[PDB]
Amino acid sequence: RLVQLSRHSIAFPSPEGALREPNGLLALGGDLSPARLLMAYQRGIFPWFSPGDPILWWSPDPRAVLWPESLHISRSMKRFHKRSPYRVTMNYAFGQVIEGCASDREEGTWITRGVVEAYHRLHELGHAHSIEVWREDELVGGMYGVAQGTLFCGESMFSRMENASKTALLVFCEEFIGHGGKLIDCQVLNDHTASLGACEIPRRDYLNYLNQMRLGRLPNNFWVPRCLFSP
Amino acid sequence: RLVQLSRHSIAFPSPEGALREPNGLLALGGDLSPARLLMAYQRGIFPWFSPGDPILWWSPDPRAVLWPESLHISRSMKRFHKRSPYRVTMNYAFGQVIEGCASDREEGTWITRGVVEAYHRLHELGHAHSIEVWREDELVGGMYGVAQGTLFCGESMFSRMENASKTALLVFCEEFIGHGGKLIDCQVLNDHTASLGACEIPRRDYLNYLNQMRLGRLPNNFWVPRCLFSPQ
Ligand SMILES: N[C@@H](Cc1ccccc1)C(=O)O
Ligand SMILES: N[C@@H](Cc1ccccc1)C(=O)O
Repeated sequence: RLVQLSRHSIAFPSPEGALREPNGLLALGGDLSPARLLMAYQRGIFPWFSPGDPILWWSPDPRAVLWPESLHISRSMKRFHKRSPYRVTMNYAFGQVIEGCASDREEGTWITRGVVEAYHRLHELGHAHSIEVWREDELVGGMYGVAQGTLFCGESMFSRMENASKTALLVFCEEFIGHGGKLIDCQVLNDHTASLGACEIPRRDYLNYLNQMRLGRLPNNFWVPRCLFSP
Repeated sequence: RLVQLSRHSIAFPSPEGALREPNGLLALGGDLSPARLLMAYQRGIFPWFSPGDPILWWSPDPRAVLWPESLHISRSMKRFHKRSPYRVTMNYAFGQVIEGCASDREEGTWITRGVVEAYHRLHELGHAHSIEVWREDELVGGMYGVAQGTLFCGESMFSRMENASKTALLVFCEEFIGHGGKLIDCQVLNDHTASLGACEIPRRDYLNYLNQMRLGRLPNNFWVPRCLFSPQ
């Protein structure tokens, strides 16, 4: 079933044809052009591969996801955030945020220069966005992802100061569900993500939700760079 | 006559007071801030000036216009589109379409970094939209403009491959007609646009439509990013 793409076409096979093991392996090759990525996210597919490997495309089953309103903020964290030392912005510094996610040296190692450029382009073309957590004047955390209507595909988050991540995920969610936001894609469920409320659902249901929310919208100025949380 | 705009205000003078030669010259100055720009379109005035010159605002008489249903499509173009090698999307890459137009060099030359940013702001705010034409993984054509209700002001189009721009306009028009679209402003008629079916009407006539149509309303999600036409 595994299909190998080419520059000749930006078309992906159907998600349903993905492999079980590894879970979701749908295709390889192609490029990371704005067009190909938009076509991919539009069909519930996303790129993920380690450096040195050809571009690998996925559509796992089940699919990890997170309902905004179902975010789990610990008792200790609400106390922390009630007196948060951070300020949160939107699309003020996409480059630093994804560089942050790339830096750490864990699941962000896949984010190579090539990946960085590709998503930075999407951010400029207006589809990939970032939330920035600030401590004083320095960036200590944040997250970025690709928007798909009222749906948000979370690519990655990073932190250089205690509770910076959660702060972004926390505030983004309030801002998100307050303006029509309906869903966040986590791709594959892990520990940190689970501890935040991420829950699995069937791929078919995810795709069902996907082309249901991609044609929706949020306020015109929702992604306009601005301040999301400042005491 | 004529009029210098002020950073202070954001108001414009009556289009009817514009010059005859050069046809449309109404005012000069101000800036390209979202507000002033948007107000200009409301009033049937648009900015146009060569790099180096001060901002120039226009409202020509007659005004070039294109009734969507009257878009002329040659028989060989129909043949081609039927087996089209192109993909058409909406608001996938506004920045590239405008940059694509700012390179047409016949006269996309007026489109400076200043103009690109100005229209890019309108796009960020949801007033300026783009229609892209893709050949495989390459952007080979498109068009962008400012939405005015059910009226649509075409700013420019570009083409890097045979019939690329004609399919953009063809696919757009279908989409546009389908959901209430009523008229496309073409500003000043030119050989190409005229062959696609564009025509001239009086400025007072155009303004009339503009006022009626700016109140119009397209589906709530008409402009969200999406594919409009997938090749075969
Ligand atoms: N794959 C990402 C999904 C995600 C990114 C950003 C915000 C929320 C979720 C993760 O595991 O963190
Ligand atoms: N002023 C434009 C009008 C137009 C642009 C794009 C699409 C349709 C019409 C031109 O002739 O370049």
